Parts: sequence; C-alpha cells; structure tokens
Amino acid sequence: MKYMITSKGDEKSDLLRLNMIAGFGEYDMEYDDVEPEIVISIGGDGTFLSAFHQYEERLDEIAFIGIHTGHLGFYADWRPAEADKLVKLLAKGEYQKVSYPLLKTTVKYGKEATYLALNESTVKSSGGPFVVDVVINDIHFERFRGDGLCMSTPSGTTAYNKSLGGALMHPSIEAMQLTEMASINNRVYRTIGSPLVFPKHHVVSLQPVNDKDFQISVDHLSILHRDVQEIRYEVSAKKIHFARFRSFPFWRRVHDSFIED
Amino acid sequence: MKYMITSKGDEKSDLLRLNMIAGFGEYDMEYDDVEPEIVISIGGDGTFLSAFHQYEERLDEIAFIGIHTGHLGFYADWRPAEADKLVKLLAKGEYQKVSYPLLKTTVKYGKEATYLALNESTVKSSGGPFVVDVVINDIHFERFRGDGLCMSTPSGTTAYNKSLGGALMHPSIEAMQLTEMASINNRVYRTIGSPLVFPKHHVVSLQPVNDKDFQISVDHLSILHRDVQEIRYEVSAKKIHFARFRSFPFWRRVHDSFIED
Amino acid sequence: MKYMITSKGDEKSDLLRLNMIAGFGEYDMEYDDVEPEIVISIGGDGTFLSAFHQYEERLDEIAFIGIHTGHLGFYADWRPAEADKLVKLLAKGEYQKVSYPLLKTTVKYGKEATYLALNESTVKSSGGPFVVDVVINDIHFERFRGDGLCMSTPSGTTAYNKSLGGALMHPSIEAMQLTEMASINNRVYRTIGSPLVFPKHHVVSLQPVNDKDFQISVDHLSILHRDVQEIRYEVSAKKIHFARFRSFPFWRRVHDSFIED
Amino acid sequence: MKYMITSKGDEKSDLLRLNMIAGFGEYDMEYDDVEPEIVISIGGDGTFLSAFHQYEERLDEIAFIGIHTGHLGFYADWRPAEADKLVKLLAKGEYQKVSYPLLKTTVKYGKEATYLALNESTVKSSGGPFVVDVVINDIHFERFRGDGLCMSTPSGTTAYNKSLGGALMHPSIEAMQLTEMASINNRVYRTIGSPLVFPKHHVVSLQPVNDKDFQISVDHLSILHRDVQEIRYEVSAKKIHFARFRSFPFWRRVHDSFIED
Ligand SMILES: CC(=O)SCCCCn1cnc2c(N)ncnc21
Ligand SMILES: CC(=O)SCCCCn1cnc2c(N)ncnc21
Ligand SMILES: CC(=O)SCCCCn1cnc2c(N)ncnc21
Ligand SMILES: CC(=O)SCCCCn1cnc2c(N)ncnc21
Repeated sequence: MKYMITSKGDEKSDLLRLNMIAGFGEYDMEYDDVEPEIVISIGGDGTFLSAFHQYEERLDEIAFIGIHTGHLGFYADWRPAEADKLVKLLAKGEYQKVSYPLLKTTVKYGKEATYLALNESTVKSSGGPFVVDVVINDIHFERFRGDGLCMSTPSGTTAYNKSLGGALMHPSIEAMQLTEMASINNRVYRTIGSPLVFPKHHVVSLQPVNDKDFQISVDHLSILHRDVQEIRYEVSAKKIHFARFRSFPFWRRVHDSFIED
Repeated sequence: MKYMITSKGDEKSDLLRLNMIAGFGEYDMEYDDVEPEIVISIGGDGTFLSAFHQYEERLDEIAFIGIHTGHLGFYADWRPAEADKLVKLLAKGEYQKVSYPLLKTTVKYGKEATYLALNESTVKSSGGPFVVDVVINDIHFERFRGDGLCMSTPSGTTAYNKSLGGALMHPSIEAMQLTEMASINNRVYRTIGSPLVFPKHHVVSLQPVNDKDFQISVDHLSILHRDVQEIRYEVSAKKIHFARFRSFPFWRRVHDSFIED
Repeated sequence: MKYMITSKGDEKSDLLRLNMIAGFGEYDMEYDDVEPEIVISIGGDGTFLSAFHQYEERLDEIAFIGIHTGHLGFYADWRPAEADKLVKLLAKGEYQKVSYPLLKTTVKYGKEATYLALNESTVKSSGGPFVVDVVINDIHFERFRGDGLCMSTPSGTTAYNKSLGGALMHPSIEAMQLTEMASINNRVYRTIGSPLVFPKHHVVSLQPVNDKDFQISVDHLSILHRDVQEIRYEVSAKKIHFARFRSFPFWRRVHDSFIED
Repeated sequence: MKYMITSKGDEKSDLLRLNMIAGFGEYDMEYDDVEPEIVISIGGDGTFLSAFHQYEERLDEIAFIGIHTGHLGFYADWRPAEADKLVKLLAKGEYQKVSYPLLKTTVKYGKEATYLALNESTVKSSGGPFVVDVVINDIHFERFRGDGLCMSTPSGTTAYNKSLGGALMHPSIEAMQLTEMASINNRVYRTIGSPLVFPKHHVVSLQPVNDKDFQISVDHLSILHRDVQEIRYEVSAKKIHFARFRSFPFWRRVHDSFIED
C-alpha cells in the first residue's frame, strides 16, 4: 500500500531509510507521503513524535512504526537489525494493530484552538507568577500557584510526567494524568500535591485569575498564548494506531529503559 | 427488604443507629444481619471498612451506605443530618447503584490464601531486610529492596497510597496502583521509583529472594505469613456496590477532604 | 541614627510608614536613604527582599527590620501593631543583632558578574533543553538534564527550595542547598535526585555542555545570560544583619507559616 | 600502638585480616581488643557499624579505618588492594584524623536510656497507629501521624535518610536531619513534609499522645520500648574519629556510590 519514511537526519538513519525503500520496491508498495497508510519513523522518540504530528489528521488511516537508530525508545522500539524483517511483514500486511489514547487540549480566547498530544501538554506562566484555578467537571477543585501543570497521556507518563513524580500507567487505560510543577503550599494556598488520574469524558479546565498569558506546550510544540480564558483537557476520542509485529510489552519497555538492558 | 446497621460504638453512632431502625420500622423493612441486602455503616471509614469485610461473601447482593458521625469519609460520605431522608428512599427503593473495583491478593505457600481489599494491601518484612523480586505478567521487572510495597485500589488511592506519593485515580477506572516504601537505590540496586498503575487482568507477582516471612496487610487486617512462595496482585472480578441517592462526585469528595470544607 | 523605610506601595503600608517617621521625629533619628544604618521594610517578604538588594553594598553597616502588613513573612515577621514599640527601641538602640548567611553567584563569560542572593539562585535553559555538568570542588559530580537547578540559602529554604523537595535548615547553619527541577533519570542519564547541602568554602560549579545561554534568577531578579562558561556557587563571606527585639524563633516562624497560626 | 581488627566473617575478610595482623607484627604494634587505639573494620559499612558500637565508650581514643571487601562503603572506603600500604602508615603513625558528628538519643520512661547513633535513629509504633507530638526547643511544632520518623547524622544522610527524601549534607556540618515516613496529611492533620535540618544544641523532642510503646532503632540496633514519656534528639558532643591517609572527598564518595564507578 502507500507508505512513507521519516528520518532523524543523521547518516545512520538516512542510509537505513534508503535501504527500506529499496526493499519496499521488491513488493507491491508505493511511496506516498501525502496519503500514506504506513508511516515509518527512523531515529528516536522525537522523530516518531514529529511523524505523529505531521499526519495527525489521518490517524484513523495510518499504522505507525518506530525504529530507534540510537537508544531504545517507547515509540521507536524496534532495533535497526529488524528493518529487513519489518519490510517483509509490512509488505504482505496481515499485521495486528494496537491503539493508544490521546490528549485533547482546547484553548479558548476572547476563536478556539484545539491540539492533539501524544505525550503531554504543559502550562506555565509568561515569566510572572503562575496562578490558575483548576476546575474538574465544572467543580472548582483548587487554586494552583507554582511553576506550572502537566497533563499526560498514558504512554506519555514515561516522559515529562515521570520527572514530576507522576505514575506510569499502562497505555491500554483510556485516561489522562495531571501533575504539578513546584507548587507552593502553606496554610493559605492549598494544592492536592498528588498526581490526578482522570478517566475518559472527564473535563479538566484551567482558568486564569490574573495574568491571561501562558506558555503552553503540546509535545515538542510550545507557543505563548495571549488573552486566554480557558484551557480544557480531556481524553481524546481519536487514537494513534501502531503496527504490531511481535510481543514487546509496555512493562518490558519500561524495564529496558529505566532498570537495565 | 432485609437490612442491618453497624455502629462505631460511641454513643453518637449508637443513638443514630437506634433512630434509623425505629424509622425503618415505619416501612416494609426487616432487620437481618445474616442475609442483608442493605448494609448501613455509621461512624467513619474504618466502620464502613469493617462492614465491608464482614459481608465480603455477598457483595453482589448488597448495596452499602456510609454515614460519618465525625469528619467526612470517602466511604461514609453522608452527614448524620441526612439519616431520616436516607431511611425513606432506601425503604421504597428505586435507588441507583454505583460499583467500585476491588483488589485480589493471593498468597501461595509450600495451601493458598486469597483476600479482597477495598483500600490496599501492603507487604513488609518480618523485621529483617525486605528484598523481593517484582514480576509483572511473568516478566521479571525489578528487585525491590526497601521497607515494603503497597498495591492500592482506585478508591484506596486517597488512603495509604497517597502518603507514599501515589496518584489519586477516579474509582470508575478498573485498575490497581503499586507504590514503594523507602526503596534503596544506588548503582547496584535499581527500582522504578515511580508508582505503577496496572489495568485489569494484569498480574503483579512478588517472589521472595531470601526470607520467606512477610507481614502482609489487607485493609485493616494484618498477618505475619510464613513460608510464602508468591504474592499475586490483580484487579478482582468482584465489585463493591453502593446505594446512590444524589450527586457527590469523587473529586468533590477529594476536594472536601484535602483542600477545604 | 540614620534610617529609612521602604513601603510595599498600598495605602496600608504607606500610612504605616508615615506614622513611624512621625514617631521617629520624636527621637534623635535622622531620615537618610543614602547611608542608612537602619532599614525598615513595610509590606511582606518581597518588600524586604527589594530593600535588601537596594542596599546590598552596605550590609555590614545596616540592621534590617521587616513589618508585614499582610500575612506573616519569614523576613517581615513583626505585625503592624508593634510598629510603635519598634520605633522606641530602635531609637534608643541597645538592640541585639542576628546575622544570616548569604549566597554568592559568580557568572563567567568569554568579564565576570557576581551576585548576592538572600533566598536562592536558579538556573534554567533559554527554551531549549537544559543540560549542565555539575562540578563540586573541581570534581565532576554529575551531568544534569532537566528543567533546572536551585541553590538556596538557609533562610531561603522556606521559599522556592521547599517547593522542590529541599530541606528546611536553621539559618544559623552557614551552608547552601542545591535542589533539582524535573530531572530526567534513566539507565543512561544519572542525577543524584536528593538535595545537596554544602558547607562554607565548598564551590559548586555549573558548566555548559552544549547551549551557553541560560535564564539565571537571583531572588526576584532574573536575566538571560549569553555565552557563559561557568556558574560558581558558594556561601558568601558577607552576612545580612537583622535587628533583634524579642524571641521569634525560626522554627516557630516555620510553624506559624505552614502548620497553623 | 594497640590495635584490633574486626571481620565480616566470610573467608575474604578473615584472610585479609590475618594478613594485616602478620604485617602488623613486622612493626611496633600490639594487638589489643580491650583498649585499642586503632580499630580496623574489614567487610562493609555494617561491619564498621558494629565496630563503632563495640567501642562507643572510647571514641576520643580511637581512630577508625574501614576496608570494603565488597562494594564501596561510605565508612569502609578503602579497597583491599591498599591493605598493605595501610599497615605501613598506621604503624609509624603520623596520620591525620577527621571527625564526624554523632546523634544522641535520650529515651525517658516513668530511668533514662541514652544511645549514640552513627547513621540514624528511627521511631515507629508497636503495630498500632503512630501519632506523636514534635516539640522543637520546648515549642510544639507539629502532631505527626504516619509510619514514623527518622533523625539522621550528617554521614547517615546517605543511608535510610536518603530513601525518605532527605538531603545529603557534608559531614563537616555539625547538624542532624529529621525526615518523615508516610505521613498522613489532610485539612485536619498537618505535618511539615519537608525534611528538617537542626544545628548543634537544638533539642527535638518526641512526646506520645496515646500509645506509649514505640519500636526505636539506633543504627542496626532496634528495641521495643514500653511506657516511654519522651524521646530527645540532639547533636552529640562526642565525635567519631577516622584515620586519614589520602584525599577521598565525601562528594566523590557520593558520586562513586550513586552515580557511577
Ligand atoms: C527531559 C524530559 O523530562 S522529556 C524526555 C523525552 C524523551 C523522549 N521521549 C519522547 N516520548 C517519550 C516517552 N513517551 N517516554 C519517554 N521518553 C520519551
Ligand atoms: C494513616 C494512613 O496513611 S491510612 C488513613 C486511613 C483513613 C481512613 N480511610 C479509610 N479508607 C480511606 C480512603 N479510601 N481514603 C482516605 N482515608 C481512608
Ligand atoms: C512560589 C514560590 O515557590 S517562591 C514564594 C516566595 C514567597 C515570599 N518569600 C520571600 N522569601 C521567602 C522565604 N524565605 N520563605 C518563604 N517565602 C518567601
Ligand atoms: C536499606 C536502607 O535504606 S539502609 C542501607 C544501609 C547500607 C549500609 N550503610 C551503612 N551506613 C551507610 C551510610 N552512611 N550510607 C549509605 N549506606 C550505609
């Protein structure tokens, strides 16, 4: 079918890309980066992340695969030595697919901007103090004062979420996790401190109290948003689809990354 | 129908119990503590916890209700002032029911002991060092050295799990969360550190490496188990059922308990 | 002697300032904000902080006093009701003095910039990834990857240091404390994680590895430094001097701020 | 002079001990384990710890040395390959000495028991809930509810203190550090959460509120104390003295243990 391959840019990934294309030519496979049904990433997790956001409007028609030319990645979890065997099974197809949940971020002004995050979305102030009111399902939960907040996807918990004390949750759980950055707590300012895991259809809303300028990141993308009235977080109805070739469990992927390999 | 009421034991809860029984007599309600269909707890969360374990063999036939004669509880979340209104709606029934997941703990020796936990189950050593191998779905994940481990239900995350840095997760998420107690980490001994959230059907297994004596707790119950070969944790197929009378959201219950009320 | 009074700017602090000046006129006291021997701050801790940095070149000749017109402060720890009694004892003098250690920050380029911090000094990247090599007494200790680092004075531990997990240490201990911001740790990148308390004469040096642009803060001041070769942290030889009128222990000041009051 | 050598018990340490004794016989050195002036530990940190407590009544007349026959230790910080060179310099003496602060623990009943801790002293309940009032310099600071508390020496911060989130402080700082174990915090029960570093002459006192039975540990020693009225913590006036042969900085010892070696 139609496919395309993105490369990190170094000669290790570029040469590995040219070989897979040459191997794909031996099969009924057409190269198309406009309407691909298979998107192959070669490099690391950031390369897969750019490949995800490059085609985040055709997610239901794409099965992603990641190849790590460096250290192991949670998305690029196939070594370069399996590139030739990957070409054959992708060519004749018949592969199983696995789907991970995604995070929807809605930014409201005085239009409306919506984003799709594979890892996480963070909110920080524009330099001044970061104070925000946290509203969970139209219920005022807390007034957060600190460095910022991070809402993470299940697969994104192994990234920035983990550095903030958040829990690692299996990606089959359709949920999102909110963690704090350097919250100030005294007798007068109260935050929950613990990470918060939210199921599907739960809407977490950040609302300003003073400054309406915030630095909002979505995976690698980061923009300074001005005159914002609300930031809405919820589990997205769309899912990223992977091509599954063999058993590489998420917990084994966690063990190899943080324990030993 | 058949009902029964447990009391904390103080005169505040005993008198509140006698009044609800007198009010129940004005309706088609029979008092039965052998086969009750309604179990009312009056006191706090520990009173509800003892009421849960007293009838943990008829969970599919019971709708629990908790009344807090002291501070607010996550299970006893109805004030004493609503006792009379609670009697009327329970009498004519028609109430909706909500179900929370439970934790199954299997202890294997050289028979087999299984427990049901509403909050959490902890494992500590018998005084000596606590070293254990953590196996996730038959995959050796880590060798844990420290004070102990805690596997928490979703509703149990607000209890001992929260004191260990674990995340608070909404009880509609059928999952369990594992947290560490004072793990020792150097270049030679590696633990994940982060809490781990496991979905349904995932089996987390603790296996000894030296001492086979461990102090295992299940909610309030705590026993010294000797000559144990394995501790199996997984989300239980059974659920505790509550009687629902009005909207008291879990996140509002979290806000009232830790933020302010 | 010579004195001056800074005000937060609100009418509560301005009127309290005009009254103390009028009360000071009843004594042998001259108002001088060029060479003051007594510096009175009226407002909060940020007002005292601006008053400290306004006169950080005559620290050995000044005894500072802080008055909080709002909530209690660790530097402005005297209520407005004690302003009149404060005027009398300052006028005839005979007051005891207490001294807190300070933090010296040296920034080396390709000249040299030195700063004095009463609370803390933080280092973050200019937007990109923050990677830095931590050198303790000319010994390479770790390569830090994360959001940034914070070196705190003893009295500064109750501020941003506390939000990062650092310990609160009594200000009589001439030392400094280093804490991490969202460090990334795996099998390949290793940080200590724990806070580090350094005694006097110990030099902690941050050295770039890639980007040489960092956002460095010193108390409230924050500047983007470009083409930096080294950031040197050490306990300063200079001390801030307070005027002591009665027993307000630091631990009682910690209790009143975070436990209850 | 007079010396003695303790061994871990394995054949690696016993044979290394017999060789140093044979090498000591070539010099003006007498073996005496009653009144030794040099105490050599061969094994790990627990072997040095037992050697410390074996002679904790002649601390001012002993210079300790630790040899690690296994992984590196913070007290046994000399490899077995340096045993012969260690024998020669100890024999002719002229070595410099370094001193680390110690922790004094006073347990008051209805007599009085005092202990000396090289690493830390912990307090836990006897099985029931652990609630205690924390009094700092006769000022009620907090009511602690949780698993327990740990007061650590400076050199002890790399041990159990580190697993509880406490800071690592250089041993030249005469101080002690208090850390919490799984404290419960809500709107009604308030603990500081942060670790607390106390200078010399500051007295931290734990006082019961209900149960007067606590499991108190002092380094490796652990005893169940009954009918206790007070636990007093303070920096001891006595110091443990080491024999210094070359530069092995504490921070390098921290780097080798937790970063890499
Ligand atoms: C410095 C930080 O805290 S973000 C590190 C990002 C590394 C690349 N990466 C991208 N996605 C992931 C992921 N899901 N899990 C771990 N690492 C990931
Ligand atoms: C000292 C500790 O860490 S356990 C405190 C237990 C208080 C009673 N309780 C019982 N169940 C719960 C619950 N689910 N959420 C919060 N509190 C609960
Ligand atoms: C949002 C943060 O983490 S910084 C809060 C700073 C409040 C004012 N202040 C200034 N100095 C201090 C101090 N030493 N101790 C506590 N608070 C202080
Ligand atoms: C499982 C724990 O948290 S205690 C581990 C004790 C290891 C031996 N040891 C004894 N003293 C020390 C010390 N000062 N620094 C590190 N390790 C030490």
